[PDB]
Amino acid sequence: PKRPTTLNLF
Amino acid sequence: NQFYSVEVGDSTFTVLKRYQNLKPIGSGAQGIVCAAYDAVLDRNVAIKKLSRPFQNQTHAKRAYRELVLMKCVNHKNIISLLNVFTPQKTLEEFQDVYLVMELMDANLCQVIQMELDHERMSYLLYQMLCGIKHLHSAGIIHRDLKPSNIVVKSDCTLKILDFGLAVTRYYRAPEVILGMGYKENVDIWSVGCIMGEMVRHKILFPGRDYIDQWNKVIEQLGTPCPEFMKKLQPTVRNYVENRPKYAGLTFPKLFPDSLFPAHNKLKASQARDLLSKMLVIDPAKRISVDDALQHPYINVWYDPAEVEAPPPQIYDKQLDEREHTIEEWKELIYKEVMNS
Ligand SMILES: Cc1csc(NC(=O)CN2C(=O)CCc3ccccc32)c1-c1ncn[nH]1
Repeated sequence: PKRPTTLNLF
Repeated sequence: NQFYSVEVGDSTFTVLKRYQNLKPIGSGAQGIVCAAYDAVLDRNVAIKKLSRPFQNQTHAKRAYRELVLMKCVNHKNIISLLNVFTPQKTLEEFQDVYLVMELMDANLCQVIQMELDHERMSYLLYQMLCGIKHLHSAGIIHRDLKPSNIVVKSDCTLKILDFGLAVTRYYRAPEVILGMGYKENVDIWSVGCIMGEMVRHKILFPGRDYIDQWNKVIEQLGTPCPEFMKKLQPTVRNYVENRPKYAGLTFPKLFPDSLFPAHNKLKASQARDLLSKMLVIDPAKRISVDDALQHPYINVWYDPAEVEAPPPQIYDKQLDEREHTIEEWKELIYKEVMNS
């Protein structure tokens, strides 16, 4: 139930 | 209250003073869109200037629908309208309409090309589905989902832009591209095109005419069942029935373990499974929004607040239906375009 908090749009 | 001008190509954007540093992030037929700083929220927003809102009756009906549709929806996975304004101060000189929306970092075109672990993949797809389901509950079937109108933030949140609808063909459902009718799970087809492409890093069904688009469908998914092909108008059928007869490549072959984070097997078979159910030519055999959300690959993320959230209004099936004069469309839109 702990979702990602980051997404590498870099 | 007070306005200023910024050029922006051949277009002039006259906007409330609180919106600053305008630069073009996209254009087309809907209208031109700039990113902008909102001084009053200290946040970046997107300003869309509607393309000739009152050129004719379809332009006008399309602008009022944009607005009445927007104010049927309120969800964390749907881009919300923040403000709308007009620089004109009276009904008879009114022409320009600006929509101000939430801004994100990027569309999914970036993300499809990278390489995601299961929680990000699964979590993006879960948010896509909560947004789609909220559209459907409001009476909105989108029909035009694809990577370019699904937008994302570097914190891994995601929103769906317009609805649908509104070159774009690759993601369109078979019932659409063969002129059958459609219901809710037409958007399910498109989620499988996005998801399948997220795993494979290329467009599932290319071409360049619908003709060639159908080819890549059958080449990969096999020819549909004979009963499905009766439902098709005599004309579409004759064509479809007389193409080469493929068995289909199957989902392990289309999407093997080699393509996924791995054990993690599990796990890839969960993703494979969902795709085997989403990418089903026949809408009557295809997974619905609900079952896709109840599916083991997505259902990890389940929150009652995000899934069961009812819309502020279910969209008026019709009026849809209903014509006005361009003077009477003006009145309805001006009414909104300063509606407090
Ligand atoms: C209306 C609207 C509301 S949010 C949004 N865009 C995004 O959220 C993501 N986004 C894009 O996708 C195009 C490239 C881009 C550059 C700078 C900032 C954002 C974006 C838009 C939009 N982007 C492109 N056309 N319209």
